Amino acid sequence: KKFACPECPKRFMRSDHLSKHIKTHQNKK
Ligand SMILES: [Zn+2]
Repeated sequence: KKFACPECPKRFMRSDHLSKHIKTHQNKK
């Protein structure tokens, strides 16, 4: 699939890993 992180320009053909990647992207403030 055509995945794309809204926080970075990097992309991953998989979505499972995108969960851990996008997770760290956000923080609890
Ligand atoms: Zn990202």
